[PDB]
Amino acid sequence: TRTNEKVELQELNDRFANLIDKVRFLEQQNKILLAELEQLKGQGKSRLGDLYEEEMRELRRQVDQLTNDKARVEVERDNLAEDIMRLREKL
Amino acid sequence: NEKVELQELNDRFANLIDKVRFLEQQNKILLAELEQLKGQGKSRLGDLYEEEMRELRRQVDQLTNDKARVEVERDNLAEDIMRLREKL
Repeated sequence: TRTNEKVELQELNDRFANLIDKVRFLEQQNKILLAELEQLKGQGKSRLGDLYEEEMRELRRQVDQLTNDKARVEVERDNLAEDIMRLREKL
Repeated sequence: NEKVELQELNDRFANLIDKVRFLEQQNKILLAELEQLKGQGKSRLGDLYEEEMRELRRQVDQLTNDKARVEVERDNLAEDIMRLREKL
C-alpha cells in the first residue's frame, strides 16, 4: 500500500535535509581551509622573497666594499704618482 | 503598467538567453587573456631580477680585477720611487 510510501518519503526527506546541513558545513570548513592556505602561501612566498632579496643585497654590499677598497688603494697609488713625478724633476 | 502576452514573454526571455550566452563567451575570452597576462608578468619579474643579478656579478668581477691592477701599479710605483731615491 501507499502507507509504505508515506513512511519512506518522510525518512528520505529528513535524510536530504540532513545532508543539506552537512554540505553547508563542508562549505564553512572549505572557506576556512582556503584562509589557512592563503596564510601558508603568503609566509612561504614572504620567505622565498627574503632569500632572493638577500642574494641581491649581498652582491650590492660587496660591490660597495670593493668600490671603497679600490678607492683606498687608488688614493695610495695616486699619492705615489705625484712622488715619482716630483723625484723625476730632481734628476 | 503594460501587460505582456505569454508567447511574447517567451520571445524576450529567449533573446535574453541569447545575450547571456554571449556574455558567457566574452567573459571566457577575457579570463584566458588575463591568465596569459598574469603569466607574462610573472615571467617579466623573473627576468628583471635575473638581469639585476647578472649586471651585479659583472660589476663584482670588474671591480675585483680593477682593484688587483691598481694594487699592482701601487706596488710598481713603490719600487720605482725607492730605487729612484737610490740614484739621487
